Amino acid sequence: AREITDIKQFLELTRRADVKTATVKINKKLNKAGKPFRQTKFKVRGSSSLYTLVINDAGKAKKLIQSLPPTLKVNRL
Amino acid sequence: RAHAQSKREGRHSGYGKRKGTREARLPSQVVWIRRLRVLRRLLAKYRDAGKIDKHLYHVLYKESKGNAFKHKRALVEHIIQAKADAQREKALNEEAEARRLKNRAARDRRAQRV
Amino acid sequence: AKRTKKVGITGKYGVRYGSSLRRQVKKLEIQQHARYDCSFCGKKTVKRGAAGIWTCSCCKKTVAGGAYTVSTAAAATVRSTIRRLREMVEA
Amino acid sequence: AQRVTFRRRNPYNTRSNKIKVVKTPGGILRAQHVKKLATRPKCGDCGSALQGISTLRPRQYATVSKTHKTVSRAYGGSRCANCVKERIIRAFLIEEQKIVKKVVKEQTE
Amino acid sequence: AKTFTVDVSSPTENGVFDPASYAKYLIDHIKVEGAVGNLGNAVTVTEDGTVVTVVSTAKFSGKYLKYLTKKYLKKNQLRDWIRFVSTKTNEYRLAFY
RNA sequence: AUAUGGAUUCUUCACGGUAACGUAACUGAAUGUGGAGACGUCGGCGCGAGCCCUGGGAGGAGUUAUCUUUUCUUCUUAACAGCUUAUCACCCCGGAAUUGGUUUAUCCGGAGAUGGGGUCUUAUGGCUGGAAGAGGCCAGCACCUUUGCUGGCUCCGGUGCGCUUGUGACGGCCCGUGAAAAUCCACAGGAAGGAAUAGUUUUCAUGCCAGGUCGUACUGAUAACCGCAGCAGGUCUCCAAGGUGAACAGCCUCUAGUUGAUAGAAUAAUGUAGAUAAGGGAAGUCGGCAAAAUAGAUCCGUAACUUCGGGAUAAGGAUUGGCUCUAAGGGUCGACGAUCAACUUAGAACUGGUACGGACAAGGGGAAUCUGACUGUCUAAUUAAAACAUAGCAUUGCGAUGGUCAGAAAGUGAUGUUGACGCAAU
RNA sequence: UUCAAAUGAGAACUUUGAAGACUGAAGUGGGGAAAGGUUCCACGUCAACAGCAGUUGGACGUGGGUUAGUCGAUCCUAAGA
Ligand SMILES: [K+]
Ligand SMILES: [Mg+2]
Ligand SMILES: [Mg+2]
Ligand SMILES: [Mg+2]
Ligand SMILES: [Mg+2]
Ligand SMILES: [Mg+2]
Ligand SMILES: [Mg+2]
Ligand SMILES: [Mg+2]
Ligand SMILES: [Mg+2]
Ligand SMILES: [Mg+2]
Ligand SMILES: [Mg+2]
Ligand SMILES: [Mg+2]
Ligand SMILES: [Mg+2]
Ligand SMILES: [Mg+2]
Ligand SMILES: [Mg+2]
Ligand SMILES: [Mg+2]
Ligand SMILES: [Mg+2]
Ligand SMILES: [Mg+2]
Ligand SMILES: [Mg+2]
Ligand SMILES: [Mg+2]
Ligand SMILES: [Mg+2]
Ligand SMILES: [Mg+2]
Ligand SMILES: [Mg+2]
Ligand SMILES: [Mg+2]
Ligand SMILES: [Mg+2]
Ligand SMILES: [Mg+2]
Ligand SMILES: [Mg+2]
Ligand SMILES: [Mg+2]
Ligand SMILES: [Mg+2]
Ligand SMILES: [Mg+2]
Ligand SMILES: [Mg+2]
Ligand SMILES: [Mg+2]
Ligand SMILES: [Mg+2]
Ligand SMILES: [Mg+2]
Ligand SMILES: [Mg+2]
Ligand SMILES: [Zn+2]
Ligand SMILES: [Zn+2]
Repeated sequence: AREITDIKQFLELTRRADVKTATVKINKKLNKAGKPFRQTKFKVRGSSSLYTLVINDAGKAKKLIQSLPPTLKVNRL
Repeated sequence: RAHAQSKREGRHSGYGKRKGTREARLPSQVVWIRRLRVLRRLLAKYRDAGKIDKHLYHVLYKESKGNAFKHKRALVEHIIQAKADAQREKALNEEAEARRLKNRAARDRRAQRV
Repeated sequence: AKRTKKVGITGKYGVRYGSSLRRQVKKLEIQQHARYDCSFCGKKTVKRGAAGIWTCSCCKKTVAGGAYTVSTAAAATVRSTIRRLREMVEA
Repeated sequence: AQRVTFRRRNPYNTRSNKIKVVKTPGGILRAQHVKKLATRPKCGDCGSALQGISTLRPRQYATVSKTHKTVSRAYGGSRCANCVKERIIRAFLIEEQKIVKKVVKEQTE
Repeated sequence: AKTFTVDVSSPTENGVFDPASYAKYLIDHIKVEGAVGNLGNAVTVTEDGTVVTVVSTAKFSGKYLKYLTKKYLKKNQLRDWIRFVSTKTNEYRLAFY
C-alpha cells in the first residue's frame, strides 16, 4: 500500500493497463478545528501495490471522480 | 485509591509499616544519581546562561562529583557566595590599581614640574 | 577513605585461601589490571585482554606481552641481548 | 492483563524465537516473532562500522539497490574514509620512497 | 459552555414522572467545585415540560448527568421502568418500559 | 521470462557535496580481499514496546435507607510502504593552562578538546497509506425463516528507582576471552562488450508466470507421556493483573479454569495431623529428640580472636498502630516569578483496655573441645561424614627415533589444533 | 459443597440456573517440545471400564475432522558418524 500526492500521477496510474479496479472511500474527518469536512480517498488496485490518493477538497474530489476512466470499476463506497 | 491517597498525605509510613531496609525501599544509589543529575544540570544551565564561567563551572563540577553539596539549594548558595567573593576581590584589585595609577600620575607631574 | 588496610583488590576473596596466597594474587592482579603507557602513541591507555595480550584503547595497537605485565624482565633482557647481537653481527 | 503465546512450534526462548507483544486492530494482544537484529557492516582495515551502508541481514543485501550497499569513493562499502585516506597516503609516500631508494642505490655505486 | 438535553416526554406523557421535580433535584444535587447548591452563574437547569436542559461552564459531563438521574429514579423507585439512554452526543432520553 | 517508462552516452559506461557522504538508476569476467552469518557472563545507567497506575470526555452496566461528579467496563490499529526520527561514529572551521568537556560509574583532547556547522547507521519512535470499510461499545426499529438492518461514538492526555521484555553506550571478570558452515553482499581489478537517420542499462519503477513434497487434529499431565493403572512419583519451555508487602515470599482478589477425589449418620478407645496448658524448667532422655523461645524494619551498642578481609544480625537494648500536621529532598518555561509532578526520609501534636513487623511473613544466643581449611562431591533405594575433591606443596618420567596409555593388526590411535610456564604418573 | 428445575426406569455424581468456594498469573489459566496416536468433534449409546454411582466420559458403536511459496522439516555445519 502506497500513498500518492500528484493528481497527474494518479491519472496515469488509473490507465496503467493493469489497473482494473478502483474504490472511492468517503471519510468524515475534522480539519483540526472541529469543522466536519469530507475526505475522499481514491484507491487504485495495481498488480503489486494499492495506490491511495487523499483529497480533502470535495470539489477536487468530484472533479477527479468525473475525470476517472469509464472502464475502471470505480466502486463508490 | 483511598489507601494510596492516605500514603500520599503521608500515612501508613512509620517504622511499624516498613518491612524492607531503607535501601530496599529506595536505593541510596538512586538517590545519589538524582542528586548528582540535578546538580550537574544546574551547573550546565548556569554556565550556558553565563551566571558562572567555565573555570568556576569546572571547580563546582568536581566538587559536585565529590559529595560537597547537600542539594540544589546548597549548590546555589555556594555559587552565590563564590561570586560575591570574586566580586569583592575584583573590586579590591580595581581600587589598588586605581590608587597605583593615581600615584604614578602624581609622580609624573611632580617630575615634569621639578 | 582507605577502605582496607592491606588486602586491597583481594578484599573480594574475604578470609579464604590464606593470607600469603591472597598477597601473591594481589601483586599480580594489580599488575594485570594496571594501565600502561602505549609505546606507540604515548598514552596511558594499554590494558590487558587475555593473558599475554595488551591493547591500547587509543590507536588500537595490541602487543604480545607477559601474562600479567606488558613486559617481563626476561623479555627486556632478551631484547637487549638481541640488540647487542644484531649490532655485533652488523659490525 | 492479556497473555500471549508463541506463534511457532518452538517453545524455547532461543535467539531465533524472540517475540514482541503488539496490539492488533482486533483490540487484543498478540506475539509477533521478530527477526534477529542486523549488524552494521564493518571496515576491513580498522573494524569500525561503515558509514552510509545499510545494516541488513546477509541475504537482505540482495534485495536492495547498489546505493544502499556502497559509498561513492575508492573503496565504497568495504573500507572507511579514514582508512582509505591512509591507504592513499601510504601508497604515494612509499612509492616516492621507492624512487628515492632506487636513485640512492644507483648513486652509491 | 456545554449543553446536555434530556427528553422526558415519554415518561411524562405516560403519567409516572415529574419534570419539575427532576429539574429541582438537578439544581439541588449538581455539585460545583465539590459543593452542592452553589450553582452560581455556572450551571443552569431549565425546563420546557418535555426536555430538561443543562448548560454548564463548570466541570460537568453526561456521566455525571446519568449518575444524578439514576439517583433520582432510584429515590423515586422509577428504575426498572425508566432508563437514562443516550440517543445522540449530549442528547439523552428517558426510555419507558 | 520479459516490454515499456525512467536513467546513461557527442567528453560513451552519472552527477552533486571542501568533506563525512547523497541519489531512482548510474556496464563490469577471471582472480583476489573484506564484511555480514558470528556469538560469554554479570552490574549499573539511557531509551523503546507491552503491561500497570491515573485525568478529562463520549457510551453501557452496578450501588443508591444514607454517602459516593461514584464502582466496573469499551474507546483498538498488524505485516508491509513513503517521509521523518537516535546513542555511537565520522567530516569542515580552530588551535586550547586560568586546562576544558564529561558519565551514576573518570575517561577524552595539539595523534586536534570545548564550541559552531554538517554527514551517517534506522534498533526505535512520530505522521501518513494499509485503515475504518476492520474490530469494539451502544442506540432505534422490525423478526414465518436467513434474523434483517438503520444510525451514533470509537477522542484528548498524564505519570514513573513500577513489572516483563527488547535494545544502546559503557563498566567488572578470567592461567575461562566465551562455535562452525551453508549463504548473501561489498570492494580491488580491468577481461570483455559498448553510441550518433543512434547505442547501453533486468543492483531504478511498473508489468507477466510458477513455487513441489512431508507434518499440521488433540493432550502435554493429581486421567491423553513413563511408572503393570484414570498411580499424591517423574517429565524440557514461553506469556504472567490488583492489593499488602523488599519481594516471582505468604494471604486476599480480577480474567481464565475447576468445584474433580465413594457417600450418609454419630463423635468411644487407640491413632494421624494441628494446638493449649497452672507451678517448676531438661529433674525426661544415650543425647534438649520433638516442641518452644528469637525473628521484619529504624536507632543505639557490639567482646575474645583474627589470615586484618572478618567474627557481626556478635552479645545486649529501645521503638513500631491510627490520625492531623510540619520540614527537607525536583522538572519545565522567562536571584526570583509562573506552572507541573512523584515518592523517600526526618520531626511534632493528638489518640487508644500500652495496643501497634497486631493475620501473614520471620535468626535463638553465648563459652569451649575434636575434626576437615573454605565453596563443592558421593553410597539413586538404611551411612552426607572427619570420607572424596579442591587450591597450595612436593616428587617422578619425557626434547618427538620421546614419556604415559590404546589396538587382533595396520601405511592404526589418545595426550596432540600439544612441546617442559607442556603433557603424563603419584 | 448446597438448593431447584430438566432429562431419565433409576440422579450425591449428567445438564442448566442460583449460591458458596478454590487454583490466585512461579495458576487448577492460555500454548508448545519429547511421548502418545485419534484420546480432537458430532450423533447414538451404558454389557464391560471409570476400585460408589452414572442418564455422564479420555468408555462402547458409527462417522466427521488436520488445507501453507512465507510455520517447520527439507538446506548448512557442530561434537561426532
Ligand atoms: K550509501
Ligand atoms: Mg527495592
Ligand atoms: Mg552504594
Ligand atoms: Mg542522475
Ligand atoms: Mg569535537
Ligand atoms: Mg523498524
Ligand atoms: Mg526472562
Ligand atoms: Mg493446533
Ligand atoms: Mg493444543
Ligand atoms: Mg498446560
Ligand atoms: Mg500410562
Ligand atoms: Mg509498595
Ligand atoms: Mg506449663
Ligand atoms: Mg506458666
Ligand atoms: Mg527459667
Ligand atoms: Mg539428666
Ligand atoms: Mg534419669
Ligand atoms: Mg548421660
Ligand atoms: Mg530440634
Ligand atoms: Mg542483635
Ligand atoms: Mg562467636
Ligand atoms: Mg569440609
Ligand atoms: Mg555461596
Ligand atoms: Mg543411601
Ligand atoms: Mg542419608
Ligand atoms: Mg581428604
Ligand atoms: Mg461429589
Ligand atoms: Mg453445576
Ligand atoms: Mg491457598
Ligand atoms: Mg484464593
Ligand atoms: Mg471428548
Ligand atoms: Mg464403579
Ligand atoms: Mg454400574
Ligand atoms: Mg470413540
Ligand atoms: Mg521458514
Ligand atoms: Zn596507542
Ligand atoms: Zn576503517
